[PDB]
Amino acid sequence: AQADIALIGLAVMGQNLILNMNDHGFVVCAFNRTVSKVDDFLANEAKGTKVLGAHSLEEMVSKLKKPRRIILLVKAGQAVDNFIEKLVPLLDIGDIIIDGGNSEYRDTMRRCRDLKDKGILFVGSGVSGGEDGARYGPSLMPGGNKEAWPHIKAIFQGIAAKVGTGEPCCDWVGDDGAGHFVKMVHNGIEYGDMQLICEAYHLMKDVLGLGHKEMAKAFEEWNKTELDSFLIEITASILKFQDADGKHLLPKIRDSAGQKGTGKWTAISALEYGVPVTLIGEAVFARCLSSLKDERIQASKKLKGPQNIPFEGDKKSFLEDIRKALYASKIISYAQGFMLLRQAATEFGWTLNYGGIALMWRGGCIIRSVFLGKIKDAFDRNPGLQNLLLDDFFKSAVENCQDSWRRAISTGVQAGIPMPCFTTALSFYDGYRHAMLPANLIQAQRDYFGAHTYELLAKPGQFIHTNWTGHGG
Amino acid sequence: AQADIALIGLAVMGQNLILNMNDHGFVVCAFNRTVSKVDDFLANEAKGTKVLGAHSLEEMVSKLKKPRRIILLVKAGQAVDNFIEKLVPLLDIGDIIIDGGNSEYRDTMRRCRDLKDKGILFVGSGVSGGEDGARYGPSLMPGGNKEAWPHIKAIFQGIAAKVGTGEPCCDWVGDDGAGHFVKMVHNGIEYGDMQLICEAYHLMKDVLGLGHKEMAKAFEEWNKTELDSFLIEITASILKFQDADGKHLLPKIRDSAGQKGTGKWTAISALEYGVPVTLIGEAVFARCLSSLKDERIQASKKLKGPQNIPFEGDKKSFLEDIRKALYASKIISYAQGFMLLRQAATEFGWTLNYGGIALMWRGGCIIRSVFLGKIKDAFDRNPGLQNLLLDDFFKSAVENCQDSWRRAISTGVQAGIPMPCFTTALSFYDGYRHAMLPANLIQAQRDYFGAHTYELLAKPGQFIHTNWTGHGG
Ligand SMILES: NC(=O)C1=CN([C@@H]2O[C@H](COP(=O)(O)OP(=O)(O)OC[C@H]3O[C@@H](n4cnc5c(N)ncnc54)[C@H](OP(=O)(O)O)[C@@H]3O)[C@@H](O)[C@H]2O)C=CC1
Ligand SMILES: NC(=O)C1=CN([C@@H]2O[C@H](COP(=O)(O)OP(=O)(O)OC[C@H]3O[C@@H](n4cnc5c(N)ncnc54)[C@H](OP(=O)(O)O)[C@@H]3O)[C@@H](O)[C@H]2O)C=CC1
Repeated sequence: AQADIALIGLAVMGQNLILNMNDHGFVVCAFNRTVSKVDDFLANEAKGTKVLGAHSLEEMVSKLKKPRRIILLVKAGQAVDNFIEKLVPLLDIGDIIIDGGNSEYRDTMRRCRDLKDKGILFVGSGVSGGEDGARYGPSLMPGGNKEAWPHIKAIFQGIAAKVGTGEPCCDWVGDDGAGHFVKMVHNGIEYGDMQLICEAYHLMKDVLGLGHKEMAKAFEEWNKTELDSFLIEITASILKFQDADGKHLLPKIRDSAGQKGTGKWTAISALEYGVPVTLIGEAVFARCLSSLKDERIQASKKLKGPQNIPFEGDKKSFLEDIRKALYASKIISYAQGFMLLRQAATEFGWTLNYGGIALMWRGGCIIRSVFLGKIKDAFDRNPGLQNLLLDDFFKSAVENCQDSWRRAISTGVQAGIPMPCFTTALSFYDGYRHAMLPANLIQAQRDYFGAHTYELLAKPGQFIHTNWTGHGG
Repeated sequence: AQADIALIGLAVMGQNLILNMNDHGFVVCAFNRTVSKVDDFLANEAKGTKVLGAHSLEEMVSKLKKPRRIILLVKAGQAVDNFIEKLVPLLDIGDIIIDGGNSEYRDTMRRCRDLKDKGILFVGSGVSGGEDGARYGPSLMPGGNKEAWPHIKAIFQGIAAKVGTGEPCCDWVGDDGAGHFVKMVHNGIEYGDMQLICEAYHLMKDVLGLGHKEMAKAFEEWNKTELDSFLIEITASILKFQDADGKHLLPKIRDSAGQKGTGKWTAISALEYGVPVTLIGEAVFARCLSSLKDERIQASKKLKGPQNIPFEGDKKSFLEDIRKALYASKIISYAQGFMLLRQAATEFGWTLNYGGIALMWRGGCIIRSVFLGKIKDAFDRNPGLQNLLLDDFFKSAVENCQDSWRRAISTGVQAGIPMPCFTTALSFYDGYRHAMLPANLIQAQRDYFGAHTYELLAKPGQFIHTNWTGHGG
């Protein structure tokens, strides 16, 4: 009794969350497996604060006020499990472990269940924002065992980022893996937004022949419109940045996009649970494509492009078309993301508050934007909205953009600019608007070669198998 | 000693394979868990053949010539495992179990390994073709423990379908899950081909306003060109088919496409192992989209489409454009499929013979086509080809189609026809041809908000982190 909460894991993320925590008047006891790290932090970044250190897992446990509350901000995987094993013998029934690492929603569920019967309340939380966010106000997404929530509410919401009306970008997400499932869908969406920005970049660079200087200006103009977001803002900075030598740094960087795995999971989840989250799929795959750098070098030497027609038209107009095409496509993957969230909710029995989640992504996290605010009051006005595209704001915004959107894509297609995400968003949009789709032909084929049966348009329910093979032979 | 091989599982697929087997002069002993089924078959379909029945798993084992060879054509999952458990006590070291069900490549690997140390040779085989194929010549894809192969080679290749020069559409695929991994990639590709056919159907139906009668004729014309395939052929039949009442049956069928899961796995595998198999992804997702039937009904009432511009142009030309767009897109997903096959080969240590696999899909299976022949001699001429698009035939075929292809997609886009697969194939094509892609901007963003480091275009290898945040603050 003295420390309010413990944090294990002293890399920059843990470090900054403890300082953030301390600034809101919480005594935190630090610990790390390379114990020397605890000293180093106490004498350096945490010198002159109220944070205590522990040199043994056992004395860390000793410092805590009951219910003991300890946070793991350790590498996801095995590491988290090891710590749980060691922690459980020392803790009392009713104690709380939070895993803040980017964990697998399934590993979280398992752990949550497992700890319930040993009387230990487990919460898996998504943390977003990076070092900066960690330090002044991260976005936090806690889920797991709801009994832990009243014991941690004050800390998490206190250090959480705050939206303009002072609400925290943190609230209870739901049971077991919910917080960790929300965290990864956030990253899926993050991948999506980035690829969309790249596509817009690629069209103004190759079709419009803009230099990085003008392209930064155009993004900066765009950040004053509906597109106002952290990502459009940093993109304008990146395009302007000049290296030591005076020339722009971005053209020097190698185009193989890495990925630490979370985006991958969103798209795999959609595939497992049957949700058309096509834009995040294309975004993950566009990263896979860029990894085949040497292969694209070799392919560029021999695969021919379209005939070169120079762009004739008003650059200012096309620039505006690219803006609206980005915006409509962004609306589309957010509609795909929240329908994945709805399906997962249905699969695992979570009562998700989608306006709540919108608010949690409104600040702190990388995808923060004014856009998320508009999503929040769509679900406020109607919490049972099946799909974002049916809310009048989005239905109006997309309707309003579609001319430009189709123009932007036709030009790209003729010019040979790769647009994975612009094209899936439009395909999906046109797919979803259609009451009748050619899917009935798939059914006919499936029934024909594999006898799989089909149902009629009127009288859904009965499955028929036609004998196509011969009908008069 | 008397029967050459046993088959367990007497649904139509097992039934027909046993008759096929018997016709090639192999004595087969049948067995099934609802043992009554064995009698029913012996007195009915198998009456007057040489197939023996067994009424106990033990007497089935007794009838077999050593090395005992038994085939499971049972529902994939638990069922297969149950049978293995029961079989292993009765078998001798050196005996062979083949699982012909549509199994998980991972379950196959596990089983293959597991049985090795108990001295039982396991082979997992993919079987394709349906009832018809099962009866006269299926496509067969055996993998697992290579020691079983000489003992089953004669039967499998004997009942296998034969290509015009008499080679069997069956040869050893590789170790453990290989045969079962090839089987599922085949289905992935199958999903792909079907969605492409639907898209072509949708454009001639809505943009060209063709009736099902002309559309069948156009497909029938197309089946005489490079597009010559089983699927284009049955599609022409389906479009012509008239119901009892005299009107076309296809417009009566409900557009929710089912899926038994295999297509799903191909796309999940690509995501796990980092391969841009975008067309099969879009195809699986297009099935997911059609399942939201009631939702599309509700969306059709409120999401607006493009302005209605009537199609003005020559129908004959556009029809030809749709043909070439289908063909180029098909080339693209086959290039994506064989690069997935190459990566899996690299992941699990399989020495795959891609021309061999091309030959196995040349007859028997649903995707059979003249196209697969062209793929086979691409890999014959060069077995180490990294990607099909670099082979001069395909490089020429795509170059030759791209005008039409871009025309077809621009028209679709303006008209509002959903084209998931036509657009990913083009996106990917334009993606892969480009030596330099906007992926370097992702890297800049990743380094900026998450410190993730990046490497330079010249000097690959060194990872740099720039401090973007402030460069003079
Ligand atoms: N995508 C998004 O929206 C966002 C993602 N995130 C990510 O969350 C991540 C948090 O992890 P990070 O802090 O970088 O840590 P790392 O994954 O680098 O792991 C190092 C830390 O975990 C500990 N650790 C490592 N291995 C073990 C082990 N085997 N056993 C016990 N402890 C272990 C280390 O202790 P020791 O030093 O003793 O080894 C150290 O404290 C960040 O990378 C951040 O980018 C954050 C914000 C946003
Ligand atoms: N996509 C492609 O390219 C192709 C896919 N395939 C597919 O492969 C499939 C083969 O399976 P199919 O023959 O239809 O069989 P089913 O999946 O319908 O299973 C029924 C058969 O398996 C047995 N079985 C069921 N449950 C068990 C159990 N619990 N324990 C033991 N045995 C069990 C049944 O025996 P009992 O009657 O005693 O229950 C019966 O023999 C076909 O559906 C076919 O479409 C084939 C060609 C191509």
